[PDB]
Amino acid sequence: IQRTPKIQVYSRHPAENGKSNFLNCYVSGFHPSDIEVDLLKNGERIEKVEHSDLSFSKDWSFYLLYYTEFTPTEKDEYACRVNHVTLSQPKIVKWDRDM
Amino acid sequence: RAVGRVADTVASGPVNTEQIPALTAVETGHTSQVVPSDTMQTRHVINYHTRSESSIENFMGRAACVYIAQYATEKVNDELDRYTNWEITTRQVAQLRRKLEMFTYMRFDLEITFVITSSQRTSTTYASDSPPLTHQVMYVPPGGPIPKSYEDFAWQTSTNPSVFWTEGNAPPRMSIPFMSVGNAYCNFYDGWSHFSQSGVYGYTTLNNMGHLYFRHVNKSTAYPVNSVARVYFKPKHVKAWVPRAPRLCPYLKARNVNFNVQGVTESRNKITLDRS
Amino acid sequence: DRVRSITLGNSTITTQECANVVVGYGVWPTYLSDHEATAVDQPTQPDVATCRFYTLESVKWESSSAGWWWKFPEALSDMGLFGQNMQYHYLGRTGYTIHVQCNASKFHQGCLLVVCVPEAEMGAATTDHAFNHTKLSNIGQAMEFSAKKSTDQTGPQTAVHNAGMGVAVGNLTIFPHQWINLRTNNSATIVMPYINSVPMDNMYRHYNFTLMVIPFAKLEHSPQASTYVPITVTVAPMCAEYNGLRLAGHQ
Amino acid sequence: LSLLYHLTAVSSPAPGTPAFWVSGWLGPQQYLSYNSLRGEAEPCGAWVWENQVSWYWEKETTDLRIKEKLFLEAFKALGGKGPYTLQGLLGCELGPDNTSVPTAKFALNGEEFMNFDLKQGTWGGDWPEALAISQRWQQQDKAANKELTFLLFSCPHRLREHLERGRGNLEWKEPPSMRLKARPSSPGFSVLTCSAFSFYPPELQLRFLRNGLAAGTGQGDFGPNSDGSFHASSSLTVKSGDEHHYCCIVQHAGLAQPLRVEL
Amino acid sequence: GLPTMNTPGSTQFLTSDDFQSPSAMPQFDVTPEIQIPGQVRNLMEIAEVDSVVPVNNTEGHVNSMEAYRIPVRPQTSSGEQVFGFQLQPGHDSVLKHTLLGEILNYYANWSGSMKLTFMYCGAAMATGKFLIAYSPPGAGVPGSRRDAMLGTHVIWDVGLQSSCVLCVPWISQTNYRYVTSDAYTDAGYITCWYQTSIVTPPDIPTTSTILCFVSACNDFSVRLLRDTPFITQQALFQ
Amino acid sequence: GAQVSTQKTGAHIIHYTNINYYKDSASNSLNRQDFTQDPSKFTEPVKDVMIKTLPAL
Repeated sequence: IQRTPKIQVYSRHPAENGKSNFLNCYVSGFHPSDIEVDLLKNGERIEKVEHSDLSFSKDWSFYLLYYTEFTPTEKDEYACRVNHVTLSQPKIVKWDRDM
Repeated sequence: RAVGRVADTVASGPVNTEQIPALTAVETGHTSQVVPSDTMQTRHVINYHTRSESSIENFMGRAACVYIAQYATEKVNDELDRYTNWEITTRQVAQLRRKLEMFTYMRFDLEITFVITSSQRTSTTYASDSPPLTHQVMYVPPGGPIPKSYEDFAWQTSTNPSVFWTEGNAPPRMSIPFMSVGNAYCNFYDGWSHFSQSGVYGYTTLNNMGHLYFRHVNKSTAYPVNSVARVYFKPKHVKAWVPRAPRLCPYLKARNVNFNVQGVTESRNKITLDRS
Repeated sequence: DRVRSITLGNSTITTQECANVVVGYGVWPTYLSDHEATAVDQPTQPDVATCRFYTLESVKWESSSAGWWWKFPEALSDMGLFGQNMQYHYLGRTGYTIHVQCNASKFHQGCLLVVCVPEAEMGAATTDHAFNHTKLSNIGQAMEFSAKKSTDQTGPQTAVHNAGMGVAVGNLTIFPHQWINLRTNNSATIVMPYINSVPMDNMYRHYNFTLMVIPFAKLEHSPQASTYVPITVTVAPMCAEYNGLRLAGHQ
Repeated sequence: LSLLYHLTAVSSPAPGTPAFWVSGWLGPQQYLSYNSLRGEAEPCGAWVWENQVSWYWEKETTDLRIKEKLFLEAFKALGGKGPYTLQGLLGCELGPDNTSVPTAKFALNGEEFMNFDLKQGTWGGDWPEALAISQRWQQQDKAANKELTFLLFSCPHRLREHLERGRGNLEWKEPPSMRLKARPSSPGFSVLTCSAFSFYPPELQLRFLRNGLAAGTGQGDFGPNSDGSFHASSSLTVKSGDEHHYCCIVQHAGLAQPLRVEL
Repeated sequence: GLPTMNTPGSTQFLTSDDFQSPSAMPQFDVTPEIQIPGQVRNLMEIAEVDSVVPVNNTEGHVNSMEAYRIPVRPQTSSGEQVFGFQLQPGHDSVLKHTLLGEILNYYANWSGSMKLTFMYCGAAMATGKFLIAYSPPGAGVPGSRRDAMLGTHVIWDVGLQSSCVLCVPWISQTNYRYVTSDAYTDAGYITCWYQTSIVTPPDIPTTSTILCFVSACNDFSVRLLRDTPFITQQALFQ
Repeated sequence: GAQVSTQKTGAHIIHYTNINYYKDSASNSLNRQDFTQDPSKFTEPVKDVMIKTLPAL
């Protein structure tokens, strides 16, 4: 009666530099009552992050999309940090520019 | 003497005895049988009263309303649809429920009578010639296929007992035998439904009498009417067991026995009486 | 006379200040007859392993106590082989012999009312909310009433002047009952037969009857007297028999 | 294509969050949102791009106030101390040409436990928690007839009201952007990736080949985006040599050929 | 066919008739009845069972168990009044919610004699005597114990047998009385007075408790069914 | 069948005829004339019999 989520980090547009891109972070396969998703820029909390409508898949497991309006360059490395009732420490997943 | 007649009073005189009829012990859980010819001097009085009005047959044998079903000849809302249903229960009116809650297990036949009245719904005009309405009351046992809507396959009543009644005649009436699967209707049930002591709690787990579906046989009218079918139950051939104490706090729900707390009785000023 | 000795199985309850022995509705507990039974398999009948006096835990009577209740057969769910036969069997059928006992003194005063209510279906503490089963009755813990109303979210309504059933508590005397008056009485013994609409019944989903002990005249004494008077309940099944043997329950 | 509702109600919600919320999905993308903190249903500005004048959206709002009370009167005949998250799947799918097939499933604590029947009963399950809610829900005497006329009469008529209204969303053919990149790894192997970005149809089968022979599909991942578009990924630990021959033969529903991409 | 003639009263629904009707489910096999203990064949069997009378219902005591406890204590001067109420067993606030009053309130006429049992619940060392009197309704309420000894009464001595029964006899000019009482069929007054006092040895609490008990004798009778003025509703209970 | 039975009259031509017409016992009229009773189950539920004129204890 307990599930551990799965983080999938990816971008909407290909990472063409200069213009703003969208980092769509996908959390799926989790059954708490409450989950806390946080988007990060090298340890800096992004203030303005837009929330999608929280829903569930066909197997009664929730999924939620978080995204930001980020500018991809070489030095701008990003991460997703999620908080659960199962995992004590918030799980680190580093965003790779190739996906 | 005949049965049902109350007992007479024998003539008593002055006594000065070792016998103490007036003294007893309540602690033994036993009602004293002290007739008035024990604590005073009485005359011989031939009592002629009977207890006919107080037997379980005559106490219950008067027909009481149990449901008020409403259904129109034109959909207005889900509530005023072309058809309506009713889960058969005697726990929705407050008059008949308090009588049947005086006994724990009852066993009786039934006699169901419908008083059906239609009234023409409020519109901007009412001038229409209509033929007399025909109502259908279909009784669905537990497990039967229910009608989804009007013009259903299931209104053909291939095995379900039904009644058809045209307005203006006498009210319909059919008799229902004793219907339970046990050996008496459980008016109360201090227990749960599932074996893990969870689920629903109370008397609703046993009494599955079935449903009852109402509709108009006529396809349509010129202007919509609203029919109301009151259902009357009369218990006949009644046996009862284990008399409960009569309920004091008024009811709140139909599936529960829940209540707010109340006084034991009404109040008064003081415990004494103070006139001359 | 005032003394009475009760022997069942390998136990024996004696008393020297007894009122009498009220017995149900005049019916002694027997076994099930051949012209009434439904289940076709041979019933088991352990006559002395389960028909004996089990003694529950004692409760403290205070001057502010409202009352107590136990629910049967669920109150004896672990007392010996009566508990084990309830788990390995689907059906069961029994009568009881409830012997409540409370001695104080000739200097204390008070009055108890001991009732066995068949199927005391209790209302809820807050309405529009069904309650837990562990607030109705634990296995042997004496569930108790309260003076004022109860505002529990998941419990029964324990206002003692309505007796949990929405009924006047003064009218609880048509159920088989006795009184423990500390002036005269010392114990109260009730024999209850099997009362149900079905000849046998499962012993976990259904409480057959509820024993209630309600103090009407409150306990008063001098401050120098014995402050602690206990009440002890001693229940003995009678003519127990079971059917439908399967694995250990009770889910 | 199918209309679906994703009902969820929690017993003790986190503060600042709704205790009940709806997500309506016309097939694979969302069209309807609702909660308790604002008390009305709104579009996402995605499917209709119009405002219906109190004849279409005003009845969807009143419909889900009924579903909120049924989903908040549930604990309320649950007598456990633990919190409860009640879930519900509601809607219908289209049949061969007519005669839509409905569906109605519910889940308590992430496990399916009841499902409104079709004949009798109106709700049912073998779980002890399923009979408690089902007896509680039909106590309001009309909610059981409300959903009987819902699944068979209104939402299939709403579906044929939607079967010819919005056909531009049923032709979303976006061929994706496909960029073969690579990373290094442990000595002896390399890690290859081929990815696809921001495509509308939900079908994409991407695999890896050695020279002209199939070498595997990899670990295929999926995720939608903020605009009705999706995303795919596929990785494999491959050899540190022969990276100039691994080809990605992959079709699409917005494409008529399985286009080859290069390193 | 047969020449008939429909009398007045055809096609009516008198709710308390006695007619046959066609069964809806023909040839139904009912389940066999068994020997369930405790059968009721008459409601007067219920009304012959005692139930404790809430005599101390002065507000706010109806919201506790103190409504049943009638206090007695050692007096200074004798001949005081313990309690008292009118004998309206379906209309008086003291009696109309006991087990007798709930049966009586389904009917409109009642007849017969009544019992009143008084169980003294004090200590086992306390001793007292009481005068429990009934007064027929001619002259008004007895204002003293001197006025109460002229009626039907019994002098109770406490001891081992811890309860005395006052048996209220049926004295009336009519064969029946109305349940909802009126002026014509008044039934009288029940008072109870200190005969001597309560005398106790030291180290015993002062206030004690008497429990009343009302029931019906073996010549009780009811008549003319009705509904009770106790239970109300505004809508059907969902 | 012609179950002629007596009528309910007062105290100090009175018969009535009844014919059952249906093939079920549950279609009959009520049994209004059975006044048999015993209150000893509820007033005297005691094992040892208690004589009225004796001490109870």
